[PDB]
Amino acid sequence: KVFGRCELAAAMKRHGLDNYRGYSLGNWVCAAKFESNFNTQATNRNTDGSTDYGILQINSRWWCNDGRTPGSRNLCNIPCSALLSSDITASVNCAKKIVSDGNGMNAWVAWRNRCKGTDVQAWIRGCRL
Ligand SMILES: C[C@@H](O)CN1CCN(CC(=O)O)CCN(CC(=O)O)CCN(CC(=O)O)CC1
Ligand SMILES: C[C@@H](O)CN1CCN(CC(=O)O)CCN(CC(=O)O)CCN(CC(=O)O)CC1
Ligand SMILES: [Cl-]
Ligand SMILES: [Cl-]
Ligand SMILES: [Cl-]
Ligand SMILES: [Cl-]
Ligand SMILES: [Gd]
Repeated sequence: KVFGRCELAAAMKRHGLDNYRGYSLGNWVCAAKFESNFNTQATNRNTDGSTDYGILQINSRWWCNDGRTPGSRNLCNIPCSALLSSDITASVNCAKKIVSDGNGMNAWVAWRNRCKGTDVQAWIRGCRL
C-alpha cells in the first residue's frame, strides 16, 4: 500500500506515535516519506547482507527475522515480511522499541539528514486530526 500524507498521519496518531518519547507527529511522517516514499512494500539491501523493510525501513540485523541475515537478532519477535503489510500495526510497535533504545530517532538516517532541525509540523498541515 502507498499511503497518502494525511491518511498515514491519522493511522500513526491512532496507534499512539504522536509525541511518543517526545517526538511530535510531523517527525514520524517526515521519516516515512524519505525512508520509503510512504510505500509499505519497500525493501533495500545493505552492504553487510541485512535488509531494511517497510514504511520505516526496519533493519533485519537486530529487529526482525528474514532467514538470511546470519547471526542476527529478532528483537521485535516478528518475520520481516509482517513489516510489509497494508496494516502498519507491526511496523509502529517495532518502531516504539527502536526509538526507546537510547539513540532516539537518529536510528533513521533519512530523519537525521532531512527532517531534524526543520519545520516538521508542515508534514501534517492541512490534515483533519
Ligand atoms: C536495545 C538496543 O540496544 C538493541 N540493540 C541491539 C542489541 N545488541 C546487544 C545489546 O544491546 O545488548 C547489539 C549491541 N550493539 C551495541 C551495544 O549495545 O553495545 C547495538 C547498538 N544498537 C543500539 C544501541 O545500543 O545504541 C542496536 C540495537
Ligand atoms: C557491551 C556494551 O554495551 C557495554 N555497555 C555497558 C553495559 N550496560 C548494559 C548492557 O550492555 O548490558 C550499559 C547500558 N547502556 C545501554 C544498554 O541498555 O545496554 C549504556 C550504553 N553503552 C553501550 C550501548 O549499549 O550502546 C554502554 C556500554
Ligand atoms: Cl509536528
Ligand atoms: Cl536470519
Ligand atoms: Cl493501518
Ligand atoms: Cl530522544
Ligand atoms: Gd544495543
